[PDB]
Amino acid sequence: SSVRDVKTGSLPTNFLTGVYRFWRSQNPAEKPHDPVNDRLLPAVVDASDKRASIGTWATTFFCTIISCNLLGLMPFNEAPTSGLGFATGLGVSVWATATILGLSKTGFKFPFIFVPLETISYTFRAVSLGVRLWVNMLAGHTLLHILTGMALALPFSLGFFSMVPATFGVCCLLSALVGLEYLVAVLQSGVFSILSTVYVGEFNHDKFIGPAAKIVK
Amino acid sequence: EGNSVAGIIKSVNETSGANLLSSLKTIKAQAAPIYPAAASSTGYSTQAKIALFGALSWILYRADGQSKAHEWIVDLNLNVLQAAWLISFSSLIPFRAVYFAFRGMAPATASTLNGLKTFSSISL
Amino acid sequence: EGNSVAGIIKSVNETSGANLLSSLKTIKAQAAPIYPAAASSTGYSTQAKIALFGALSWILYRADGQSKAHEWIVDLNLNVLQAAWLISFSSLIPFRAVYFAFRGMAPATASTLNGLKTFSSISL
Amino acid sequence: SYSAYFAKAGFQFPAGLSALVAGIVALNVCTGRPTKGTKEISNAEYNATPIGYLQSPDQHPTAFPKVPGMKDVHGSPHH
Amino acid sequence: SYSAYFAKAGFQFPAGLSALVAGIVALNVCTGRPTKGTKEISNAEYNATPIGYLQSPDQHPTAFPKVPGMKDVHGSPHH
Amino acid sequence: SQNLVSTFANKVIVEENLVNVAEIDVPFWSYWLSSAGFTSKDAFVKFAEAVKPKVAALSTSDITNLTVAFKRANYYDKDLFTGIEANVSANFTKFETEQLLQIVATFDAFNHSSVAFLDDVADSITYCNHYLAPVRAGADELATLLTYYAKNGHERADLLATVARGFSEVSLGKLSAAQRKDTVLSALKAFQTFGFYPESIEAVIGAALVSPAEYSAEELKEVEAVKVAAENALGGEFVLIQEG
Amino acid sequence: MKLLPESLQQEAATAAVVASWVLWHLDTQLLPTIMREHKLHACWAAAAKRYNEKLFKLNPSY
Amino acid sequence: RLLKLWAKRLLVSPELAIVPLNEFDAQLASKFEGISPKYQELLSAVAQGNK
Amino acid sequence: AVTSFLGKAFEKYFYDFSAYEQFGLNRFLSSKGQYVALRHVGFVMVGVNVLLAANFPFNPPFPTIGMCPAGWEGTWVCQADKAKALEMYKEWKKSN
Amino acid sequence: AVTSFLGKAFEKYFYDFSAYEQFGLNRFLSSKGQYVALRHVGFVMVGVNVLLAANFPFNPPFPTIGMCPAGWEGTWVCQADKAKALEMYKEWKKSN
Ligand SMILES: CCCCCCCCCCCCCCCCCC(=O)O[C@@H](COC(=O)CCCCCCCCCCCCCCC)COP(=O)(O)OCCN
Ligand SMILES: CCCCCCCCCCCCCCCCCC(=O)O[C@@H](COC(=O)CCCCCCCCCCCCCCC)COP(=O)(O)OCCN
Ligand SMILES: CCCCCCCCCCCCCCCCCC(=O)O[C@@H](COC(=O)CCCCCCCCCCCCCCC)COP(=O)(O)OCCN
Ligand SMILES: CCCCCCCCCCCCCCCCCC(=O)O[C@@H](COC(=O)CCCCCCCCCCCCCCC)COP(=O)(O)OCCN
Ligand SMILES: CCCCCCCCCCCCCCCCCC(=O)O[C@@H](COC(=O)CCCCCCCCCCCCCCC)COP(=O)(O)OCCN
Ligand SMILES: CCCCCCCCCCCCCCCCCC(=O)O[C@@H](COC(=O)CCCCCCCCCCCCCCC)COP(=O)(O)OCCN
Ligand SMILES: CCCCCCCCCCCCCCCCCC(=O)O[C@@H](COC(=O)CCCCCCCCCCCCCCC)COP(=O)(O)OCCN
Ligand SMILES: CCCCCCCCCCCCCCCCCC(=O)O[C@@H](COC(=O)CCCCCCCCCCCCCCC)COP(=O)(O)OCCN
Ligand SMILES: CCCCCCCCCCCCCCCCCC(=O)O[C@@H](COC(=O)CCCCCCCCCCCCCCC)COP(=O)(O)OCCN
Ligand SMILES: CCCCCCCCCCCCO[C@@H]1O[C@H](CO)[C@@H](O[C@H]2O[C@H](CO)[C@@H](O)[C@H](O)[C@H]2O)[C@H](O)[C@H]1O
Ligand SMILES: CCCCCCCCCCCCO[C@@H]1O[C@H](CO)[C@@H](O[C@H]2O[C@H](CO)[C@@H](O)[C@H](O)[C@H]2O)[C@H](O)[C@H]1O
Ligand SMILES: CCCCCCCCCCCCO[C@@H]1O[C@H](CO)[C@@H](O[C@H]2O[C@H](CO)[C@@H](O)[C@H](O)[C@H]2O)[C@H](O)[C@H]1O
Ligand SMILES: CCCCCCCCCCCCO[C@@H]1O[C@H](CO)[C@@H](O[C@H]2O[C@H](CO)[C@@H](O)[C@H](O)[C@H]2O)[C@H](O)[C@H]1O
Ligand SMILES: CCCCCCCCCCCCO[C@@H]1O[C@H](CO)[C@@H](O[C@H]2O[C@H](CO)[C@@H](O)[C@H](O)[C@H]2O)[C@H](O)[C@H]1O
Ligand SMILES: [Zn+2]
Ligand SMILES: [Zn+2]
Repeated sequence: SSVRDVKTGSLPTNFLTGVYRFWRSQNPAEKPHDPVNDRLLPAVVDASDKRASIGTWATTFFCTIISCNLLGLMPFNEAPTSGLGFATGLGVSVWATATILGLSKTGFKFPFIFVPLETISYTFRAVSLGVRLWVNMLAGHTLLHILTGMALALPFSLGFFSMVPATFGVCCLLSALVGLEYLVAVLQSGVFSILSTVYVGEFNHDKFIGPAAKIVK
Repeated sequence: EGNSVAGIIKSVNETSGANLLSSLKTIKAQAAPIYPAAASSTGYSTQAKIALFGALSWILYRADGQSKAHEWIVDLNLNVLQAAWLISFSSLIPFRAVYFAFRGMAPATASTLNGLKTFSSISL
Repeated sequence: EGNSVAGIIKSVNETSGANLLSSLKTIKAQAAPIYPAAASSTGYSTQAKIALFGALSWILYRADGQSKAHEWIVDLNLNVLQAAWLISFSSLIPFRAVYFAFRGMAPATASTLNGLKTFSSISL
Repeated sequence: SYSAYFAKAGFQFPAGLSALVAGIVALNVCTGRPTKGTKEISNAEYNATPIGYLQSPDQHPTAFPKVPGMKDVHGSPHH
Repeated sequence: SYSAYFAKAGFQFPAGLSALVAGIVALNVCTGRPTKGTKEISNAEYNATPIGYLQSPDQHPTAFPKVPGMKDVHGSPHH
Repeated sequence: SQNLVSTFANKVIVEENLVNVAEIDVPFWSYWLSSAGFTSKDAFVKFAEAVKPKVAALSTSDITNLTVAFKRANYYDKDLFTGIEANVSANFTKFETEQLLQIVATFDAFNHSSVAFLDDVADSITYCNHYLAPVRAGADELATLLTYYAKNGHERADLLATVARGFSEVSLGKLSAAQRKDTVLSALKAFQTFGFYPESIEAVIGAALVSPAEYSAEELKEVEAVKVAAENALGGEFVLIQEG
Repeated sequence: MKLLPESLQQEAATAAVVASWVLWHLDTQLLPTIMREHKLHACWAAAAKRYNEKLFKLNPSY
Repeated sequence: RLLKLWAKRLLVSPELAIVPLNEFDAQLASKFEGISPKYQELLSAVAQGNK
Repeated sequence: AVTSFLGKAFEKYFYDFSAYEQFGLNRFLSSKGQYVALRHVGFVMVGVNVLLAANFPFNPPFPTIGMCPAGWEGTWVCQADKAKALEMYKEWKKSN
Repeated sequence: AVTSFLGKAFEKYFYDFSAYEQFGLNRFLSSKGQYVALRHVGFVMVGVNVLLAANFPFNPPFPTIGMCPAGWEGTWVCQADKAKALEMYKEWKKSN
């Protein structure tokens, strides 16, 4: 019942402010025809009510994936998004969030031979959004597992501290691969939430309920 | 707790004309905002003890599971490859520059607070 | 925090002979021991919430296990026989007499505190 | 009186009760043996077996049985 | 400054982290299925079986195996 | 056992012992009983005397729950609503526009107003609350607050600018066609009483002129009386927008 | 290697529980703190021309 | 009473001493944005404190 | 609020609301100490009959002393061996 | 005390104790940024060789590229199939 006290200007507050304002920047509100004043203020609030919380959803999905991706780079830890049901379960959840938002506009009714082909391109976003997250967390860690085994075969066979320069060159390529997996962990959390703003933002359109009556001049 | 400006007005009005100027540092300190002093040092919080023992229990649980794995020696050397980058990030990252870069991410800390000016609230 | 008798001695000595008798109730209250006032009511503690939810989780776990037992209807009616005595103990037990019987079990509460007498510590 | 001071502190557990429930739970989870009606099997057997065949009827008794001995699952019919 | 006020409060968890670890543990313990390498058996089979025959070798891998695939227990020799 | 339950039913579960449990928290219990349809004058007399020593220490949620409860029960206790209006006047910064619109509608149901209450409610909506809180209000609640200030003659032009923000095509469109008529006709009388014709009166007049078949001949006369009065105040001509 | 889990529904409900906790913790604990700190700065910066003008007209000090 | 008046203002806002009393009227204008910038940024920076 | 009312409510029930005085059991009963002995066995007898009425068509795991509940006397409810009673219940369940 | 010393101790190690200056690596190395690149791969190479030296007589689960560690070349350490290597290790273990 007693909430904690927060220091203003704390680094996690400033980081989460710039992160939230970035995903809110992805689906900006449309500028109305009329100037915004007390006449147009309820139409601006109502247009904000009909807009989905894609700014909140994308920084939910950014923070929950960049925390899960960087667990794969912590020692004694693996990434939750390297599992198939976790990473694709987030991607089908975004696709179902965009579909439910799109279906709630029309009638909750599902919309000659052209539209079965456009449906396959739409329902492939359910697969490809989560699979691109899953394969990137899997194939980078699988390649790290193979090359660590081949790097281990040199000091096992050729002495522990006997000969350095061959096991130095493979430990440099192994160390650059973990640094590449650091870059993929941040980029795939960004690509996921960029695409979630794109997919949900397709159905984030309602008509502006402007003034039906006006006293001109 | 009453507000400090009304305490300034009450203490300045109640003072004598003789000892007004000497007692101004006393009225200044009575209206100074409280800044709590540095309390006694305590080593670990209860939740800090749960967090460190819970992370130690998690590390020992994951190291025991990695050691029983099929590619067990590859798993323990992947912890060496992963912990080496945590050491290199302590060396490479400009932690003062990253602090001020994050400070410029929020508009509340990217600029100074522009509000009430002195001439608008002068009381004569 | 200084002790209150030295504050009594300091406040009585500093007062005038004219306003000594009027200010004696003020010096009495400044040396009165602090008795903290009744604070705002809060419904449940955090540990009280764990205790009641933990007892409810334990009751539901044991009632689910009793119902899946072989003699399942005998187990649930043994809870009726056991809870009936908890009701009868609220009716029969003289809770004021048991409180004073337990109070006479400890010698610290069975007698009044016999210590310092008045004539030995009179200060003239 | 000090009565309002003692009403300030709420319910509190006994002082080392977390170490008591840690020792009692660790005696029930670190048994070093399979858990009361189960048997450890190979990974080849676990992956090939459906969930309904992996369960046994004795480990799923009926919550309020109309006949003594009703089980919730029927298990593997292969004997 | 307010620096000594913020050093008074120690480490604190995030505000609803107990509900997060409650939901994650309840997804791992309330699976509705036997636990990863075990199979539910009858009460008649569990009571008659020794502990060494009740265990399986695959569920006990060696902590630091000198050969890949060493198991800690040998299980039941009866096939 | 056919009569042992019926003997227990006539003496224990009675409405009088429903009240005797309800004496502990009157703003909670009177609100939820009257929400369930228990609007009985004999019990709400006992509610009013049980809560009267507690009104001055009630929170804003408890005052709003107690005020809505005595509106649904239609019981007016003037000594109770004096302490209720003394709680709102003492804590007007803590009250919300969503709460005060329900308190004013109770104070408008039976005619009960103070000049200090009208000032502290108007100061709370205009200055102590968010300026877009009338947008979330609903036009039927804002028109009741406008009528409550027009009937008492209390001219607060800062309040009238805040309440007129809530009237729009959004908030009047959410009303029933019969309920939009009573909202439009009561807001246009309150705007003509003070002589205040804001820019958002185009939505109130335009809600009547886009569907004039609901309105009578004398009602369209007093609508276009306000329409020409707002045309002089805002300095223009009234025109209906068609989309396209 | 590990491709399919022991339960696909358990891994999806784990992702649903973690993402709904982050959605709860953002809307309830982080964004009320962020917006208290952001909009104190933002309302002061957006009012300071009109706030100082309104305060200039009010005080009779000049 | 004049000293007690200026003691209240300089206890709350001690940066008023950086403007002389005879030059105060020469800063004013009809609008607040037209007030002379000779003392604006110096008043705002002394008000922030000695640090 | 939710806890402060519930304390005030149960305090009124534990002390102030007594069904021994409101029902006037001084005419029928001698003592209050013998009322709580009858309220004890009365609580047991209700909880026995409520637990049986909450699910009456069940085969008893307790040994009935050669007696049958209602007009069943040959159904699965009255069967001695529980392996036969489980097969007889499955035929009764699909019809009902 | 136990925590306040450990904070003061690691602060001295993280900042004040630098082995780049005490060993004089400015003669051998160009930059401090290239020292921490060599200290990175130097940490990996030590942790590889320490994890192998912590238990050297083991049959590798990683595929050795047709190579043998020491003078074994026919023992259980060099065996390709792990079912044969487990039987060969049990004969080696009872002797040693
Ligand atoms: C109130 C409590 C505060 C506690 C104090 C803690 C202080 C230490 C800070 C904690 C470290 C957190 C690590 C986060 C790293 C993020 C890096 C970053 O912000 O990028 C740059 C953002 O700065 C920029 O303007 C952009 C420059 C391009 C850099 C590209 C940034 C992408 C990096 C993503 C991380 C990828 C690896 C992930 C590692 C975990 C910073 O560079 P800069 O400050 O030198 O440049 C500013 C101009 N002087
Ligand atoms: C003996 C004669 C017969 C007497 C009557 C029969 C006895 C049984 C009657 C049952 C009543 C038992 C006590 C009633 C407790 C609930 C009512 C209550 O008073 O709630 C208080 C607290 O009640 C409880 O929480 C006690 C519950 C105890 C049950 C213990 C179950 C343990 C389950 C959790 C274990 C987890 C351990 C974690 C370790 C860190 C509220 O606490 P507060 O914060 O407001 O401050 C008041 C403190 N004085
Ligand atoms: C082998 C694997 C097992 C895995 C199973 C899970 C077990 C995980 C083990 C870690 C769980 C947490 C351990 C708890 C012990 C440390 C906490 C503690 O020190 O106790 C209290 C901290 O305060 C103390 O009292 C410190 C005193 C030490 C606690 C107990 C001392 C040992 C008692 C055992 C008996 C010793 C005698 C016999 C020894 C052979 C807090 O307890 P509380 O929450 O109930 O009280 C707070 C209520 N306001
Ligand atoms: C001369 C003075 C000596 C001082 C020592 C005092 C010892 C007694 C004090 C009370 C502590 C008792 C806890 C020790 C339990 C030991 C049980 C054991 O060794 O066997 C375990 C061995 O099982 C295992 O291999 C798994 C590891 C179990 C570790 C047990 C952890 C629980 C420790 C309890 C916490 C004590 C402190 C809590 C508060 C008192 C489990 O027993 P089991 O029959 O179920 O299985 C046998 C193998 N099939
Ligand atoms: C990003 C660039 C690279 C930077 C360097 C590499 C990053 C990794 C380095 C590892 C250091 C991580 C932080 C060090 C924490 C330990 C040192 C420390 O400062 O201890 C403080 C606390 O440290 C911790 O406890 C944090 C540990 C976090 C680990 C979380 C594991 C969770 C396990 C328990 C979960 C149980 C959940 C229960 C929910 C109620 C002491 O706390 P205090 O009470 O004295 O007050 C100070 C608060 N400002
Ligand atoms: C089905 C059987 C499962 C059995 C498995 C075990 C699970 C047992 C369940 C009970 C365990 C305890 C439940 C914890 C929830 C209640 C505690 C709580 O309310 O949270 C905090 C109390 O304070 C609050 O924050 C209250 C706010 C509510 C907490 C979370 C709200 C729900 C979040 C879930 C996401 C909701 C959105 C999606 C919903 C579909 C305390 O958390 P903390 O210790 O980490 O923080 C203290 C650090 N100083
Ligand atoms: C239109 C709006 C609807 C709102 C509802 C939101 C739902 C999603 C929000 C996220 C919560 C997800 C938790 C629900 C998990 C449901 C899983 C399930 O139904 O199946 C379980 C059914 O398993 C059981 O029968 C045992 C009972 C399990 C209960 C699950 C308790 C965990 C609930 C998580 C706590 C959520 C709150 C924590 C913080 C977010 C277990 O799955 P299984 O595949 O392993 O086994 C299937 C049967 N073989
Ligand atoms: C006849 C019609 C019925 C009308 C319905 C309403 C009347 C109430 C009926 C029974 C309601 C029972 C609710 C009792 C639990 C809630 C009371 C409570 O816990 O509040 C306080 C009172 O606590 C107690 O009531 C404890 C009393 C327990 C003593 C044992 C009494 C007899 C128990 C009999 C055994 C029953 C066993 C099970 C039988 C089926 C403590 O919390 P607090 O915050 O208000 O206190 C301030 C400190 N923070
Ligand atoms: C060369 C010879 C060596 C001599 C041996 C002594 C020198 C020390 C060597 C290393 C000791 C490491 C101990 C560090 C943990 C204890 C420090 C600590 O936690 O104390 C404070 C300092 O906390 C920290 O040190 C956190 C710093 C973490 C930042 C990350 C640094 C680099 C990490 C590299 C990644 C390593 C990953 C694993 C690699 C194997 C916080 O607690 P406090 O109570 O004193 O603070 C008051 C608030 N209550
Ligand atoms: C794969 C593509 C996606 C990659 C991952 C995406 C990561 C998302 C987090 C990065 C967001 C940081 O974005 C941050 O937005 C904030 C909004 O407050 C901007 O914030 C700032 O902008 C400007 C200029 O810097 C300042 O004048 C202003 O005062 C301040 O608001 C920062 O300039 C920008 O750095
Ligand atoms: C040093 C230079 C720094 C440059 C910094 C700015 C670039 C930052 C890169 C981060 C990613 C940019 O993020 C970019 O956002 C825009 C809108 O803003 C998105 O644009 C999208 O907007 C909406 C969303 O449905 C659609 O109508 C549109 O068709 C689509 O393009 C892009 O898909 C995304 O790529
Ligand atoms: C969890 C691991 C880390 C993952 C983090 C990924 C998100 C990283 C977000 C930070 C990146 C954006 O980097 C952002 O660059 C912009 C310019 O574009 C800076 O914006 C500003 O910085 C300062 C303001 O003090 C000035 O130099 C200037 O006005 C402007 O450049 C932000 O201060 C910086 O934060
Ligand atoms: C956990 C469930 C309960 C199990 C409890 C079992 C232990 C019970 C201990 C209490 C029994 C002993 O009962 C004890 O009787 C002695 C006399 O013999 C009383 O001793 C005294 O009581 C009072 C003192 O105030 C006087 O009447 C007198 O001086 C003396 O009789 C104790 O006050 C009472 O507590
Ligand atoms: C099967 C046999 C065992 C049955 C179970 C045993 C239960 C054990 C708990 C009962 C103990 C109570 O024992 C209690 O001892 C205390 C010691 O402080 C005595 O305490 C008191 O004694 C006397 C007389 O009453 C007082 O004058 C004295 O001031 C006080 O100390 C109590 O008189 C007795 O009631
Ligand atoms: Zn791995
Ligand atoms: Zn029993």
